[PDB]
Amino acid sequence: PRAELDSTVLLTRSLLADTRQLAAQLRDKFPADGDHNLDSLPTLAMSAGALGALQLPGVLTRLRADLLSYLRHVQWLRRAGGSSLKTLEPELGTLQARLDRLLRRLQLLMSRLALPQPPPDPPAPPLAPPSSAWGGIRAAHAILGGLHLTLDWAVRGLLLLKTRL
Amino acid sequence: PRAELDSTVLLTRSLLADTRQLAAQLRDKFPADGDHNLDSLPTLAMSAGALGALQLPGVLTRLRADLLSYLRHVQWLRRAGGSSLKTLEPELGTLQARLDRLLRRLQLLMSRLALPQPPPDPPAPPLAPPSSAWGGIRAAHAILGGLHLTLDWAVRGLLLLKTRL
Amino acid sequence: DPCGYISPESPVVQLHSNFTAVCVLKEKCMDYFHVNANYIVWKTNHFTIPKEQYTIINRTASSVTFTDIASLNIQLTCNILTFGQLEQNVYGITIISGLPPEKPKNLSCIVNEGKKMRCEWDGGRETHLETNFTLKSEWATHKFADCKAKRDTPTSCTVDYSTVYFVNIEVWVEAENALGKVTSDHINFDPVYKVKPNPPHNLSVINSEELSSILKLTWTNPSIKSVIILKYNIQYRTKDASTWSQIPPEDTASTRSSFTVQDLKPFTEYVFRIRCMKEDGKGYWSDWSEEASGITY
Amino acid sequence: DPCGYISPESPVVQLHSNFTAVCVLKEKCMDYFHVNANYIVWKTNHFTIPKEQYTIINRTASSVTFTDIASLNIQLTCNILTFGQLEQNVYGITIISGLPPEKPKNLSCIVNEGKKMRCEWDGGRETHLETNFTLKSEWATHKFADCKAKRDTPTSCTVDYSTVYFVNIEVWVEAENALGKVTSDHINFDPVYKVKPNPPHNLSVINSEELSSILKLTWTNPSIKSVIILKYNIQYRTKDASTWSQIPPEDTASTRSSFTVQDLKPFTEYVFRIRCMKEDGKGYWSDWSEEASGITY
Amino acid sequence: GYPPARPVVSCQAADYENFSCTWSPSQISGLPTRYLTSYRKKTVPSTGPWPCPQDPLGAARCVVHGAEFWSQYRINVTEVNPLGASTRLLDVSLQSILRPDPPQGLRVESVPGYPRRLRASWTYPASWPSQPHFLLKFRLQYRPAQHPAWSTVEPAGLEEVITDAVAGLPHAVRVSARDFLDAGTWSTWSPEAWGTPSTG
Amino acid sequence: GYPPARPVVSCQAADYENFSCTWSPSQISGLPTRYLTSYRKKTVPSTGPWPCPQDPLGAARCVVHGAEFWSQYRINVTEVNPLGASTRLLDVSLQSILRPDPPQGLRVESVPGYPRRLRASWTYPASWPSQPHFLLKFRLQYRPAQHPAWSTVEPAGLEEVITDAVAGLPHAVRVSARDFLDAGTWSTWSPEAWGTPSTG
Ligand SMILES: *[C@@H]1O[C@H](CO)[C@@H](O[C@@H]2O[C@H](CO)[C@@H](O[C@@H]3O[C@H](CO)[C@@H](O)[C@H](O)[C@@H]3O)[C@H](O)[C@H]2NC(C)=O)[C@H](O)[C@H]1NC(C)=O
Ligand SMILES: *[C@@H]1O[C@H](CO)[C@@H](O[C@@H]2O[C@H](CO)[C@@H](O[C@@H]3O[C@H](CO)[C@@H](O)[C@H](O)[C@@H]3O)[C@H](O)[C@H]2NC(C)=O)[C@H](O)[C@H]1NC(C)=O
Ligand SMILES: *[C@@H]1O[C@H](CO)[C@@H](O[C@@H]2O[C@H](CO)[C@@H](O)[C@H](O)[C@H]2NC(C)=O)[C@H](O)[C@H]1NC(C)=O
Ligand SMILES: *[C@@H]1O[C@H](CO)[C@@H](O[C@@H]2O[C@H](CO)[C@@H](O)[C@H](O)[C@H]2NC(C)=O)[C@H](O)[C@H]1NC(C)=O
Ligand SMILES: *[C@@H]1O[C@H](CO)[C@@H](O)[C@H](O)[C@H]1NC(C)=O
Ligand SMILES: *[C@@H]1O[C@H](CO)[C@@H](O)[C@H](O)[C@H]1NC(C)=O
Ligand SMILES: *[C@@H]1O[C@H](CO)[C@@H](O)[C@H](O)[C@H]1NC(C)=O
Ligand SMILES: *[C@@H]1O[C@H](CO)[C@@H](O)[C@H](O)[C@H]1NC(C)=O
Repeated sequence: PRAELDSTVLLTRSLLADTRQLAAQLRDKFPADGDHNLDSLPTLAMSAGALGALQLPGVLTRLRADLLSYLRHVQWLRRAGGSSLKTLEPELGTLQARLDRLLRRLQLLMSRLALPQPPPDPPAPPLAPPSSAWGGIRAAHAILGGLHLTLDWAVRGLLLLKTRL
Repeated sequence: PRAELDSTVLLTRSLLADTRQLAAQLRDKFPADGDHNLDSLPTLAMSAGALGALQLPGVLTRLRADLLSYLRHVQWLRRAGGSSLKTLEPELGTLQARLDRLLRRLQLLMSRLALPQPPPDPPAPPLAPPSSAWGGIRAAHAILGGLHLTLDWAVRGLLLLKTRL
Repeated sequence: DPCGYISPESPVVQLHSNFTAVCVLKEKCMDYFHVNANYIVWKTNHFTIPKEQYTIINRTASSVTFTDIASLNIQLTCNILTFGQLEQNVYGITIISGLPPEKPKNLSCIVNEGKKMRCEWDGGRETHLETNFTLKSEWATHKFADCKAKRDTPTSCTVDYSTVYFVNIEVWVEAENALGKVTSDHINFDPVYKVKPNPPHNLSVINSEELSSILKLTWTNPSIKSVIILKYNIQYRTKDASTWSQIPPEDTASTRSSFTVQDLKPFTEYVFRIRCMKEDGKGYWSDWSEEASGITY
Repeated sequence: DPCGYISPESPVVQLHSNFTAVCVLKEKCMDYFHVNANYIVWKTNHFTIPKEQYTIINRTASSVTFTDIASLNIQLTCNILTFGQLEQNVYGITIISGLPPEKPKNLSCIVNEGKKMRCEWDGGRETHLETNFTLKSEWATHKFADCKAKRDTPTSCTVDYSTVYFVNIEVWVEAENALGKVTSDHINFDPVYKVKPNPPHNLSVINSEELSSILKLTWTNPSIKSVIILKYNIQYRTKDASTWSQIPPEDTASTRSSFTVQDLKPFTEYVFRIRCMKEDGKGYWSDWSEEASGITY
Repeated sequence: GYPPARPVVSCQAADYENFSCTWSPSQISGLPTRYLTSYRKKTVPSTGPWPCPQDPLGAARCVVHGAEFWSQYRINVTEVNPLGASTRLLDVSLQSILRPDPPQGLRVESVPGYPRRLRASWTYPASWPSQPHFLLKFRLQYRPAQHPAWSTVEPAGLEEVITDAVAGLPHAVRVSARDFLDAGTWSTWSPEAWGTPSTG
Repeated sequence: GYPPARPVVSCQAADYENFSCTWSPSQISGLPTRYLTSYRKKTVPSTGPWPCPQDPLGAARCVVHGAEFWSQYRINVTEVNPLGASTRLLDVSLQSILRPDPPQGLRVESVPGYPRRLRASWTYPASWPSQPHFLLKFRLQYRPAQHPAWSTVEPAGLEEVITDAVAGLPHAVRVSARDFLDAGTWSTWSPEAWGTPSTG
């Protein structure tokens, strides 16, 4: 029942709603036909069924690695997706800004709980630019059609942590 | 009674009024005590008494050389006179813009009258920057406390030209 | 690693015209799914394009032809029937439609005292496309800086160069968008004949003791009086009247800073308002002055 | 090739304080005119400074001392009596005066739905100096971008970062001008408690056929309902009434999108207007909704 | 004869751990019939074909236990007859397909002293085990008898006090459920329960 | 005794070719008296001291002919007695010092058919030779008899029709002159001339 953990869960729930809404808004204007993938996004494979067992270090380590990759891709989109996708601002930019804060919010969490910090990992090389404006939009469905799973798994994962500390 | 000459005289008379007004406005806010000089401005020495005799080539050649130097100095002021003299805008900038057009207006005059054009003269090296913000203002009194003589002598000189062609 | 693409990239077409879109699949993707041109399906804005409008040009490309375009914005998407149950997106393009800009008409400019030249023009039929309006201006041997219209107020610009009276200036506006470029007529004029001075201020009504049927008006003319000779219009009525009366224009055809109104009813209150403009009637009437009240002695 | 100069270059001093200005002549100019310190005359804004206020510190410099500065702007000029008839300008400086900025008080921020965080504060006594206002904001381990106030609206800023609900943010404003720097209190708050949602729209009044004394209100809540639970205030009166009545607040303390108003007079027309805010009363009341009219069956 | 047509497949899930999919023949023309069922986890670990066991060993339904909650699965239902196949492939994500059952035990009670207040209570559905990670949000609707239009509220928790009940009138009340993180879809409406506010 | 005090010097010019300056003793204490007069053109050509000749050879006035119109001149009037000097130095620019004489021959006439119009006419001053380079601008004032406040107009040319004359009343009219390019200063007012608008 930490004071710090309730607040972080609230922002993930807040961010999850923004991401689901933006994904649905995006599909309304630029429909997607089919499951879109990007080789660079992480696989979020972990079963909620067998999710209780996983203790405190794994949830926080996994969220940071997954969320950091997603931040780069959202940030990447606002640079090169093409004029076709300018219509998702400012909603897409607000998501970028709030998502950046949540990654920051997680780093503060690790310091206050005095948990061993992961080693400064080597940043991933740059993503090639999209091959077309529509290629960036198709990439956009994949990037924030995935970002509402990482955040979804964060609310679920963080609620597990509250049950312990 | 050329159609081209009446119009140019009107703009000099227009510009003369703006310059006299700006010089008086300037003296009202930043009084000057004494006759200010700059080594770079031309000496406008020509007597209106013995001014009839001077024919068409001299009036136009003298105005261009004098006015081109004055344009540089006005333009120079808007770059480096100091924040103290920012209060003379936008009136000072309008004078710069209209003065530029009149120099242009004179060059058009020479072409339409098919007069021999002066050789492209070597531009004067740069004026050293003012030693202080107030040094620029003192320089300002000299620059546009002189620019209302060149223009004054232009109206007078151009009216002489109308009497001939 | 897309499967293919549609060409043209992002076309803009004219309303009621024809448009043909071609979707081409890369060979590598075609091998992977074991499909060809006959399996391409087109969708737009969540609407399935009816199969009868498709045209297989070759096994690598499919095409559709739109006629009488009536949508301002058409989102076109190309999808493939890979297993024959699952639809996957190949490519997409956005089709934007509209009209070329109409030739600007009723082009006019105005020089408000103390401000830079401003020009207004009538835009024509709505074009539905982002249309840029650029004010072009040049005197005769050198072209001065351009005005790119702001999204707000698409019919107006305020130049970045100071107004220069007594020189004829050539002005025109060029309207251009993805479907076309057009220029307004090349009107030619001297800004001095397009001035809209500010109205006179410090207007005062004074009660002369002698001749109880006479009132003298005084005011300060606008600074623009240094370049042009002003003409004015003084209107007056009784404090209770519903309509305004007017001094004969011929009596006020030239610059002055005062006027004595006569034949007014004794010890009656009168309200005055004034406006002024260039003596030759070439230009625009200024706005109405501040209201003024007065009472005779 | 000036003759001398005044120091300090361009001072700013506090009202009612003392200021000493020193004018120093270069040696070369002094030789040329055959003068010294006793010949320096001071002038300000066309006013001759009375000789009794001068102080010759040495033959190279003269000084004046101002007490109880009461002018917002003083233009000081130093001149020399060269031949003893002709006055020539040596140097000049501009003296600007004012007050240091007062500590901002009543600091408050507001998050209008769809817009970025905006903060307002009460400026204190006029300072007569160009005073910059900078909104500082930081969460706890990193400081985010600053708001430099615009000349227009000196008491407000709209941040450049998107609003982030559910995280406490430390905010304060720092006011600074040539005479001083000061900071507002370091208030601390969560933007979620400073939201001013837009008012409900699409408000509809419906005439139920059964129970001619009952009318049902429906409307669409503001998007901000996804983060906080809303509370609303519904006011109503008869089409001819002069004052508004109100449903008991306790009956409307939590998010909902409809409400049935009862005990209304039969076949009578009623006008409604609504506003909403965060369920805990922490924040700001929204603006009034669009007006709505209705008639019972 | 002719090869089989594509079978019609639907999946569902009323809880967060296991989900299940069902299929029906689109045509009763192939007399002998059998079904091949399988599924895989699409990537971007042998995630290949895993059998979907058929629960009472004859029904038209298979269940996948211990499914990955956030991953997407491609279910392969294949109809086979002695003459061919017509595999139906159906994409399913546990986070998308989920739909809880309506709340249970909905009761509505008057609130003494307040002639226009009612207290509504209800319980979780039995198919959803109460666990701290996945709550459910609830949506309550109420409507006075003989009136045509519903009013909607979004209660916190398992109870809701209605405050705009028409005085002296029976009220119908029904509720629906959805995963608290907006996963899946809203439940079907509960059976209506009736109550009448107290007098005074 | 004591050295002379600085003399008092004024200059003036009613035309654009020559100008003239005058000086008076500030004190009649130095009995024998003489004046040294000179002037130079300040620069930024022996522009040194040039004598200022005294016209009827005894008066307190010297004239400079063929002066540079736009240049600035520093006039040196020196009082000398057997005991010393007190040179007065006075800066003068022809473009600044110029002041024309009032217009001449001002006449005001009624305008038949218009009971509130008058036609004013006047001529150049004799000290200003009409020449196309330097016109004069004019400023006309009119005032009805017994009234205290003047009305001002800025006529083009040598004539002006007044349009707000009070009917049936004598009007006083006076005018002043200035160089048409706003050089120097406005003239003194002309002598008033009277006229009365026609009846009808
Ligand atoms: C969905 O599941 C069905 C059921 O397994 C899949 O059908 C299978 O398809 C493969 C071909 O890809 C068959 O392989 C066999 O290979 C041998 C050796 O050449 C040959 O003798 C057979 O005639 C056949 O080609 C396999 O037999 C068949 N399954 C069964 C039970 O017969 C189907 O491919 C799956 N759909 C997917 C993965 O999209
Ligand atoms: C204004 O004009 C007067 C009149 O000329 C100027 O007075 C002149 O001043 C000079 C000194 O600068 C005198 O020079 C003489 O030099 C000889 C040789 O040393 C000496 O014997 C004399 O006693 C005197 O110093 C000159 O005599 C004197 N003029 C006259 C007529 O005596 C005055 O300087 C001028 N003011 C200026 C230019 O500011
Ligand atoms: C199949 O048809 C498409 C139709 O576009 C062909 O693509 C064009 O190919 C020509 C080759 O001469 C190029 O010049 C064009 O630029 C291509 N246009 C596009 C939009 O692709 C394609 O080459 C054809 N393929 C075969 C094998 O015929
Ligand atoms: C005359 O007085 C002025 C007063 O300022 C002197 O100027 C200062 O000189 C000191 C020398 O120690 C410097 O440290 C200061 O920075 C100077 N200040 C200014 C404003 O000039 C000047 O040196 C004095 N001269 C003599 C010969 O005593
Ligand atoms: C295609 O274009 C032609 C010519 O522009 C037109 O006549 C025809 O109606 C259009 N549509 C078709 C052929 O479907
Ligand atoms: C309209 O103007 C903007 C501003 O520079 C420019 O970026 C855009 O390309 C213009 N649109 C055209 C030329 O169609
Ligand atoms: C100078 O300053 C002192 C102290 O600030 C003050 O008492 C005095 O009145 C001021 N003015 C003078 C000395 O003229
Ligand atoms: C006020 O802000 C402007 C904007 O950058 C800055 O240039 C100026 O120096 C500031 N004034 C101060 C710091 O006194």
